[PDB]
Amino acid sequence: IKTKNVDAVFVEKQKKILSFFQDVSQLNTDDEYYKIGKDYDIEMNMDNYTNKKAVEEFLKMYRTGFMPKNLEFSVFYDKMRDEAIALFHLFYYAKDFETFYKTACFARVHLNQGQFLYAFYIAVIQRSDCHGFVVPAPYEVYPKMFMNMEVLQKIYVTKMQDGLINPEAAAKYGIHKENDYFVYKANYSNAVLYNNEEQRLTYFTEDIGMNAYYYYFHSHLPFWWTSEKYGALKERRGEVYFYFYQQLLARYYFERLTNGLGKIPEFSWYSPIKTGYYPLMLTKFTPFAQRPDYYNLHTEENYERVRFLDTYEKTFVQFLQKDHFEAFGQKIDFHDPKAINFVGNYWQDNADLYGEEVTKDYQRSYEVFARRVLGAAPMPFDKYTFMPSAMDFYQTSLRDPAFYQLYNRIVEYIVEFKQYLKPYTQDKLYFDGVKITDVKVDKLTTFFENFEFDASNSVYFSKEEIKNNHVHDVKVRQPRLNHSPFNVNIEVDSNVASDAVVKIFLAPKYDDNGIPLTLEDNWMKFFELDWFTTKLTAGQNKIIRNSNEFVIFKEDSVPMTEIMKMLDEGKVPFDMSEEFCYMPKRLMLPRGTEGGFPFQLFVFVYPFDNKGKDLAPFESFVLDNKPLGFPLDRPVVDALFKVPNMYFKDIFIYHEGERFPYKFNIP
Amino acid sequence: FKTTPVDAAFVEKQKKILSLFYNVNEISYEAEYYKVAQDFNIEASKDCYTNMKAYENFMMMYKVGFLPKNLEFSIFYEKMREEAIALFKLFYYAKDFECFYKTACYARVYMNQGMFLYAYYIAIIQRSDTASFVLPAPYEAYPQYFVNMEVKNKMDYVKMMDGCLDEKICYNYGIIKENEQFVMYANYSNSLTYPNNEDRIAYLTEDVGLNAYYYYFHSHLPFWWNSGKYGAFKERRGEIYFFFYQQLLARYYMERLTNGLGKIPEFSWYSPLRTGYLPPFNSFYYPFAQRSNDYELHTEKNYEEIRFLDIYEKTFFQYLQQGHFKAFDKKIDLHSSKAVNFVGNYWQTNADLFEEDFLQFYQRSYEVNARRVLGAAPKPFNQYTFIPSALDFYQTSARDPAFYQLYKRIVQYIIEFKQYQVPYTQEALHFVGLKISDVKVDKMVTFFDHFDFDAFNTVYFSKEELKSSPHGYKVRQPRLNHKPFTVTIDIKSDVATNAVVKMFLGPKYDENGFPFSLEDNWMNFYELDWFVQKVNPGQSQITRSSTDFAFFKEDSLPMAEIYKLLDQGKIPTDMFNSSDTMPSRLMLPKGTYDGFPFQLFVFVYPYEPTPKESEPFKAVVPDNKPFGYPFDRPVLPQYFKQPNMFFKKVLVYHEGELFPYLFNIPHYTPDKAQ
Ligand SMILES: *[C@@H]1O[C@H](CO)[C@@H](O[C@@H]2O[C@H](CO)[C@@H](O[C@@H]3O[C@H](CO[C@H]4O[C@H](CO)[C@@H](O)[C@H](O)[C@@H]4O)[C@@H](O)[C@H](O[C@H]4O[C@H](CO)[C@@H](O)[C@H](O)[C@@H]4O)[C@@H]3O)[C@H](O)[C@H]2NC(C)=O)[C@H](O)[C@H]1NC(C)=O
Ligand SMILES: *[C@@H]1O[C@H](CO)[C@@H](O[C@@H]2O[C@H](CO)[C@@H](O[C@@H]3O[C@H](CO[C@H]4O[C@H](CO)[C@@H](O)[C@H](O)[C@@H]4O)[C@@H](O)[C@H](O[C@H]4O[C@H](CO)[C@@H](O)[C@H](O)[C@@H]4O)[C@@H]3O)[C@H](O)[C@H]2NC(C)=O)[C@H](O)[C@H]1NC(C)=O
Ligand code: NA
Ligand code: NA
Ligand code: NA
Repeated sequence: IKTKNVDAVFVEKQKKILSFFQDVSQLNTDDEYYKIGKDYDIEMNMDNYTNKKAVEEFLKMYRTGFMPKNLEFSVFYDKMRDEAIALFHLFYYAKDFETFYKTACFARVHLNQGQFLYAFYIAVIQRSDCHGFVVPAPYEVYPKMFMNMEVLQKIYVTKMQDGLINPEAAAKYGIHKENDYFVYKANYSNAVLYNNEEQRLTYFTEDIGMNAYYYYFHSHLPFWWTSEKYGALKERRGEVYFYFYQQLLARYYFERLTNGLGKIPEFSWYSPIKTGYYPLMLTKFTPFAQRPDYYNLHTEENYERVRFLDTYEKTFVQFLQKDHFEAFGQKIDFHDPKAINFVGNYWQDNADLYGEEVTKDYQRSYEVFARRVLGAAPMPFDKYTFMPSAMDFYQTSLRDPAFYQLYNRIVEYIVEFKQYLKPYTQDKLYFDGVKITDVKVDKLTTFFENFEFDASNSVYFSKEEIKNNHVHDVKVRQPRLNHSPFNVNIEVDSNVASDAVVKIFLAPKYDDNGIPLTLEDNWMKFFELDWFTTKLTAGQNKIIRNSNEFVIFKEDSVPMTEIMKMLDEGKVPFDMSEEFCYMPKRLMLPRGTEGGFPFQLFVFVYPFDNKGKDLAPFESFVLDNKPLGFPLDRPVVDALFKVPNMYFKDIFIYHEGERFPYKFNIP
Repeated sequence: FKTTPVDAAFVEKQKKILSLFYNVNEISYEAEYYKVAQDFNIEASKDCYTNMKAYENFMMMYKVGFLPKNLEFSIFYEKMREEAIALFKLFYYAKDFECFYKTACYARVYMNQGMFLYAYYIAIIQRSDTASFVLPAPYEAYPQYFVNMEVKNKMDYVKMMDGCLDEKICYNYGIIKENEQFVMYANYSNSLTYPNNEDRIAYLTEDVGLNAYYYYFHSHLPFWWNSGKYGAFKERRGEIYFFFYQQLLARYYMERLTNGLGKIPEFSWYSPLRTGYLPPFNSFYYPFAQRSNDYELHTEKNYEEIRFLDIYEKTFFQYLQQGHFKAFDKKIDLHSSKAVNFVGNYWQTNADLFEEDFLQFYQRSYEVNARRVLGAAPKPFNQYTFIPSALDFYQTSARDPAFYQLYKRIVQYIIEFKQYQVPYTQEALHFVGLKISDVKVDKMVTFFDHFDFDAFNTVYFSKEELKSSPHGYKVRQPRLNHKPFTVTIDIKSDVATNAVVKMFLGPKYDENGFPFSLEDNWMNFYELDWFVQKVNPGQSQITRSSTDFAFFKEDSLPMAEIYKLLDQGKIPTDMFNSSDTMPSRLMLPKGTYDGFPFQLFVFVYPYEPTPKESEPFKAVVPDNKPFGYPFDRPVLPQYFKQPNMFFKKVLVYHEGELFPYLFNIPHYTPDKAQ
């Protein structure tokens, strides 16, 4: 739908990129990438990389040996990570497109496909020549990680059988051929297993968009890499960390509310953890590890891990006990809101915490080991051989209740810091002579709709079938949440011509007992929907803002084949070219109820720095230096806070149509 | 390599039996079984069965519906049990082989794969006309339970690529073409499946024959089936139960010994089970349930079952404390002969423990509940869909260490009762005018051997391919094995008599390097062999070859080789006479280069025949003597110094490589035993 135009030169480059996301598990020896790949000599091309040191390091490490082709790559393990990072450096410091391309061809040919794709996807994102380029949605690149094993197996069965043996029989199982695609209907995990109440939320926690979303978040801004590239953004890194989780968690909490599930559970490393996770997914070697209910974190195997983790926390508790201290070669003062940077970087243990370009093995990650122990897997066999859990991958992390429980813990500690900050005062927040006299919102209505994604990358083909470009294409379809578009009409009385910023937040109305929600202690349950600017004339004004224009969300990724068609028309998708790392639009609202679950909308209008000139979106945010999530980035005091340029509207989220996703999947 | 002749009527009937094990996971719309199934009108067939109540029962459950295809079937879940028992009764009461076969073709086509196989295997073993026919090995019928998921997966991929990407590359992943068929080399499991010392013995517990052996045990006498068929055996059923497990655990404890592992640990329902296991399997919907180390048995999900289990054992304690008590509508004394039988049936919750011809859904079973708690799965979704553990199948049970923990717990309880039995006196054991002067054994050597079987039944074929009854896909894995050896026995007799000669194998030392005393060692000996010799007065020497040992058998032949033998009017005679005994491969526990020390115990006593038992099992001594005599009960070790007894210290050596993996390395040629 929303597109953008592109010259034949961009087209050739884009198709070259996408060729690496096409048949990922296998090698076409006839194909151009293979000829290039097989014999390409990095050493002879040394002067075609910006950074000799990087390439040397790569050749060293590579001649030493990388991970093998049959294993499962995860970034959370040292040696694999380092291999990946070196490969990435290689892609990144390539002189030009051509060399980068030749470098990929090599790596595709010579290396573990998981490692390669991790590296490449990030390089494409992070390279400056490649800004403007497009990467396929992660569920197409790694489809095996966006579906339960039931479906995956059905796919393999159908392929072994070279088609359906009894079409009518297959239809009972949600399998049918549609033109030259085989289509699998896919149920969420709780259609087959309801082990605890968390399964109530599967349509969210398993939603291929939510998971892809987290995968983008990491890809844009990996914990091991410095934010150097982004210049000024670097000094805000910590801020972005906290914001991302605090937002995600708020959105998650909304889902919880509408399923009658309340606040996110706390755990202790010295105690068993009540909430299990039974992953219904596997790998060519092993199944993902399961965590039974009341799994005891404190066993022989974890004793040392727990020590480390306990210390990592106690250390931050000590920071909170002083207000000003020296850590990691910086001098920190918790009265300073800019210290959020340090705090965010502390918890993520990222490159910017130290002054470095990449993290080092001895700089041990709290998140890595939290994930590792929460994951409940047995100890890895060797460095390349471990039992995967959902927290070994960004594609799968959102699937485990424990994920939210972990980041909840971290975020909470970060707000323990936020308490140091002076609450915004009356006269910091006032917009003199402007008043929001009314807010009116359209119908807020959620629903489910079937969605298909191309899952072909999961299918293995034959020597003979590959040269024949024989087609066995696979689509997986499942109900995914969506909502109807809606308008927010804001009526404001500006005394005077002024330029304003309008901000829109969604928040809960009551807690799960009907206690109405007070800002004083519920400010962090506010989810930001929109940020925009408006000319405000004297007298009466009215802004109309449509949920499609909301800046914080994106449209669904277009499939590769569709992107591929658009390229022949000098076209490319807009949203995928620029706006990929945002939350998908359909998920903005939690699942409402047939009778209208109560939330509230917080509209806030405040003075914009004129510019004296015309305005464009991206730099317009950077010109006003308000902290992310303003004015709800720190504790509020209700009475000191409320003001005429604020408005709170009680709203109701309805749901229409079929309420349970499995009803779509009925034979 | 031994056979038995067979005529054309047999061959044709046999082939019919085997035809239903082809591509079990699918249907050949062109097969003969499919035409028979289509032609068979189940509602109009009341006249095919000798028991109309059983037919009516089936047709009733059938009118409401059975377990759908593609779900996992397990005998341990109530509704599925009723359905499977019902199907079995139809198989069993079919009046004729032609009626049996039509019914089997029907179920083959229209019923759940696992259910059908389950009942068909059993029916064949059980039916009068059909016994004496051969069955494919459990691992060739159910490859999915005998093949770890690394290989199973490689097989999926190979079939999807219709061969190999590039032949050299998958030589490196252990995949070979050999005679137009595929061979995948298979290793035993990591510590990511056995995450503790238990891994040391994966080569035993994952061993396909061992597992087959347990499945055959179940299938020969299902807990849910009364003993009516075996008449006077009914009296000895509980006694088998003890003997089977006692015996199996002995064999298992010997493996522990040579791997420095020591005594199978105790556990409690109120505490955590130390020793976890991650089954390398997945069903249609679910990966198998994992039990991590230090898994808490006592939690909300398991509370009510633990209450059940605890009282179940404690009431056995009350029965021991009283000695005479009215229980299960019998008045039972534990000094009685009938006691041993009772005890056994009590622990297994047999159909025999009650009134029952066929077990009532509502009679709660300690084994059933034990396996649910130790399996560590989430609670079943509905009653046709549960999350499988290794403890859900007899094919997979011997893989989970918790299995040996459970049954050792049972065996100890019965040994606790065995205090009530009267220890054998001196003249009781003393064979008058008969002495063993010497015993002599050949060198006892274990070693490893690759072994093949076709796993095609877990691989999927195209509409076209199925027409040929396709079976390309083989698993080659190193399995334990030993060289043949002979025992020679030197005897001096006053008189001509008939004697039974029994010889057992058991441990020599503690984990502390101390000699085991017999009072503590008797349960640790397993029977190798028994036979009857006419014994002449004067001095004689009896020789016995490991080849002729009563308790062990040759490997099964693949179904392909069975057919190739029928084509020339033969059958593999072990698959014929004795499919239900331990493979001879596993006769000796893995030795060492040192020689590992064990005792061979040789025992000669007077042969006093009784009318032949009609046997569900291992033909045992045609004696009024117990199973596993004279080790069927606690001993007084004085009474075991008799002249017709001989304890001989024996050392088991090993040859070639010490670990199975060294055999599945691409481009490494292993040290093979000679
Ligand atoms: C996503 O997940 C959902 C929920 O788990 C699955 O939905 C189930 O689908 C199965 C079919 O695969 C349904 O079970 C079958 O459907 C029929 C049930 O009929 C209902 O209504 C009749 C009255 O007409 C009642 O008698 C009955 O109580 C039911 O409520 C039956 O017609 C089916 O019978 C057929 O199969 C059986 C064996 O299963 C045979 O014995 C019969 O001859 C016959 O062929 C069967 O019972 C089940 O009802 C659904 N569950 C729910 C809650 O609705 C989806 O399948 C799944 N999607 C995917 C892709 O997996
Ligand atoms: C059953 O399990 C066993 C035990 O784990 C497996 O055995 C391992 O198998 C792999 C082969 O799959 C072995 O790996 C190979 O090692 C060879 C020996 O290398 C020595 O010399 C090299 C230099 O040549 C040194 O680097 C090394 O340190 C040793 O000193 C290598 O020659 C092989 O070369 C391959 O390397 C790369 C991958 O990095 C490939 O891309 C190349 O093309 C080439 O094939 C290879 O790395 C390993 O030694 C075995 N382990 C043990 C403990 O013995 C069995 O494979 C397994 N069987 C099955 C069916 O699963
Ligand atoms: Na928490
Ligand atoms: Na279950
Ligand atoms: Na054990």
